Amino acid sequence: VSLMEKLKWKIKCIENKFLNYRLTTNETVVAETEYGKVKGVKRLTVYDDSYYSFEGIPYAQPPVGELRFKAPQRPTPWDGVRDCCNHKDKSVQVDFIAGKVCGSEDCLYLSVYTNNLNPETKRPVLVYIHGGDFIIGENHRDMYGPDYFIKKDVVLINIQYRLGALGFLSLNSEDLNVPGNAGLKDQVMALRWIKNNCANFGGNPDNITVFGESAGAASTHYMMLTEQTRGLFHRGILMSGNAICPWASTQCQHRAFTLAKLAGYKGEDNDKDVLEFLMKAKPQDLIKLEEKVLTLEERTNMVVFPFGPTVEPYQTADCVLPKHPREMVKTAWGNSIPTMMGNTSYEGLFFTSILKQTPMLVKELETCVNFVPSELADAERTAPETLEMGAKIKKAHVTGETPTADNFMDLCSHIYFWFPMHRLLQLRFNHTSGTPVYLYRFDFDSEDLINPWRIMRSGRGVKGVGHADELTYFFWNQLAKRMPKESREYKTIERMTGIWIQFATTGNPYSNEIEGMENVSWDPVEKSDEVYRCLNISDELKMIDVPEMDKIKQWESMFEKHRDLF
Repeated sequence: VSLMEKLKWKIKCIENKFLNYRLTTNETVVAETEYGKVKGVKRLTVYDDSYYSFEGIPYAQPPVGELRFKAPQRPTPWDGVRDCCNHKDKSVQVDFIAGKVCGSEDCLYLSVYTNNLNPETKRPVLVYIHGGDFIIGENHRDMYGPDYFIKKDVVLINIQYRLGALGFLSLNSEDLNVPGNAGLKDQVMALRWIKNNCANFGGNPDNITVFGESAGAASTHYMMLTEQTRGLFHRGILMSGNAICPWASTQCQHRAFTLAKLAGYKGEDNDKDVLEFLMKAKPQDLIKLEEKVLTLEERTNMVVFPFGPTVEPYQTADCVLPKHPREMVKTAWGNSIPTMMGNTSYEGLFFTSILKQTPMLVKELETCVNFVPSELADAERTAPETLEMGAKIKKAHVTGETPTADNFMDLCSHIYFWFPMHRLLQLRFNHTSGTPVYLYRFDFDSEDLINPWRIMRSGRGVKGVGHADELTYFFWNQLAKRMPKESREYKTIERMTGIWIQFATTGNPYSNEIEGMENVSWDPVEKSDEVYRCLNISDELKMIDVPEMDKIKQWESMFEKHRDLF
C-alpha cells in the first residue's frame, strides 16, 4: 500500500468518524441477554433508513491471563445495563493498511442490528463470520456496516473471534489443554449465544443462517461440520471458500516453539516450557512475529499460514476438528441444511499487485508442478506423473505462447476456490439425502463503489470482479457513498441483500419480488449434473452453465488414476 493511499485512508477514517456522529440519534434502548441488560442506540444510514445498534456484547470471558490460548469460557453476568453504544477492540492483528499491530486480547464480542426490536413476527437471523485468513478482520462498521441489510426485516449479527497465534496455537501435550482451534471455539460459543439470545432482539432461534466470505466461508463450513454445533442453525452460505480448501487448515503443532524462539525464548522444544514463555509474552510481539514463523521447508512445501484451523491432536470436551475436514464432511450435520455456495467471476484478480511486485512468479506456469494437489505430487515434484499433472494445469490456463499474469490469476481462481468447491460438492453428494445446494456467481463490476480490501491489495482501477469485491454490495463501509436509486450499484445492493435474505428465510434463494429475478428458474445442483448451473449476477440476473466448468473438469482429470483421493 502506497503512502498516497495511506493518507487517503487516514482522511477517510476521520471523515467517517464525523459522519457516524451525524448518523447517531439521541434514542437509546435496553434489551435483555442471558447475562444481563444491554443498551443500544438508534442509528441512521445515508439512505435515511434506521436501525438499532448493539455493539460490544460479550459472549465469552476475555481470554486473558490463564485463559490465553484456551477454549472460551462463558462470561460473568452483570447487574445494571452494559453500554453497547460503541464498538469494542478487534482481535490483535497487523493492520492491513497501516502495517502496525492493533487490537486487543479483549475481543470476544458480537454486534446485533435490527430495524425494530419488537417486530410483529420473529425474524430470520443472519450471522456473518468475517474473513481475513484467520489473521485479520473485525466486526467494526467501518468495514461491515449493517446499513443495507437493515432495510429489510431481519436481525443481523456480526461476530468476532480470536485471530492468529492467539486464536490458533496448538500443542500436542494433553496436560496443557491447548489442543488448537480456540478461534473456532469462539465461533461455536457465539453461535450458542445467538441461539439462546436472538429472541430478545426479535429474532427466530428456529431460523438462523450463518454466512461468511473467504476464511469466513471456511469458518461457516467448519460450523456446519463440527458436532459441537449440531442443530444450532438452519441455512449456510459459503462465499468464496470452504473448509476443504488447501489454505483452510494446517498442522501447526511444532510452530509454537519456533514462534517462542523468534520472541526471545531461550529454552528447549518441549510444550510445557514453550507454553510458559508464550503465556508471559506481550500479545503484540507474538502477532508481529507471525509472518516470520514459517520455515524454509514449510515455504518450500507451500504452506500458506503458520497458525490456523488444525486437526486437534487429542480429544477435549470443546474439540471442534477431530479429523481432517474432508473426513468430517462424511458425517456432518450441516450436510442436511439448505446451502448456497458461490464465487466471483475473476477471483484471482486479488493477486494483481503481488504479480506486479514479483513478475517472476509467472515462471511457475512453465510446468505448473507447484500447483498440483499435494496428495498427488511426489515429494520432490520431479516424478514424470507429477509433470504430467502439471501439464494438464498448464493446458487449462496458459492460453498463449508465453504464460501471462492473467493466466496466473485465472489459475489462482481455480486452485483456491473453484476446484475445492467442486471437490466439496462431489464429496458431499455421497453423504447427504436430497438437501438442496444452490450456486451463484458474482459478476458485477463497478468502480463507482468500492471497499477497503481493494485498497489493501492495491487494486484501484483494476477491471474485473476479484475476491471480496461482492462485499461492497452486502455491507456499508467507510469508502462507500450514497448511490442513486436508479443506479446499477444500488440495484445490485438490493439484489444481493435480497437474495441472501430470501435464502435465509426459506432455504430457497429465488423470489419473484427481487427486481430482475422474475424469469429465473434457479434449481439446485444435482448429483447427476455433469455441468453446474448457477445464477450469474451481472447488470442482469441470469441462470447460466458455470463458465469455469471446462477448467474444473481439467483439474478433476488429474485424479483419473487416483479416484480415491478426489
